[PDB]
Amino acid sequence: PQVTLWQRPLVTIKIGGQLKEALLDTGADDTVLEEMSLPGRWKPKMIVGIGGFIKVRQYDQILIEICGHKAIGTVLVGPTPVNIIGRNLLTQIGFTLNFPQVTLWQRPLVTIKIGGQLKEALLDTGADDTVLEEMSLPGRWKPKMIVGIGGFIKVRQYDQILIEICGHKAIGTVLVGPTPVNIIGRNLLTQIGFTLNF
Ligand SMILES: CC(C)(C)NC(=O)[C@@H]1C[C@@H]2CCCC[C@@H]2CN1C[C@@H](O)[C@H](Cc1ccccc1)NC(=O)[C@H](CC(N)=O)NC(=O)c1ccc2ccccc2n1
Repeated sequence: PQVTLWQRPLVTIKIGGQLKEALLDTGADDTVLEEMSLPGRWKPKMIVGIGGFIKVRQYDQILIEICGHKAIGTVLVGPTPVNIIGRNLLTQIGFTLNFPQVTLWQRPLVTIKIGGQLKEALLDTGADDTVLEEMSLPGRWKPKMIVGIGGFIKVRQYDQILIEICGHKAIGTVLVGPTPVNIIGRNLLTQIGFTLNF
């Protein structure tokens, strides 16, 4: 039941009698889905992430069947370009992040070394790119723009940047911006042999 990050980690979920594809996002606390038909009463919670914010309707004790494994918990519903399975449900259906093994009961944080500085970063199977907080980074970049849930943010795209994550090396592309969390995305994650399990 191993899954690599070379491609986006998508799974089939049965929720509300219907079928959707979703992303397994070790970088999200919460599970959020596109605008779909779910019965019951909800809570007007607001969710936050890069690019800004978005409002969603909170449901509790909703049943969801991910890759044919049942789980019950809080699903959230609002405008998301992607269906996302966050950590609340991953923990339950038993998902582990291996590379020895990181559980999702807490946020998967590692300490990385980049540009001679030490930082704490989030292991995010839900991100295709690696985005770091604003820091001093020598070299040359190009002015790429990127998007999350609450909108979009401008960031500097340095390439060939070297990083030591939890005691392994990887050279690759890093982005630097106004993000509140350091994100280790799937591009560097693939180079250090992280995988998902059941
Ligand atoms: C990094 C980048 C390349 C931009 N990709 C992404 O950001 C993609 C974009 C995708 C398409 C749109 C829908 C979201 C998905 C998943 N995201 C990654 C995805 O992993 C994103 C990573 C992240 C973490 C923390 C803060 C910001 C952003 N997580 C999230 O958006 C989830 C939403 C949720 N769980 O309710 N955010 C959080 O879990 C979360 C946790 C702590 C926080 C503290 C302060 C402020 C915000 C905080 N947000």
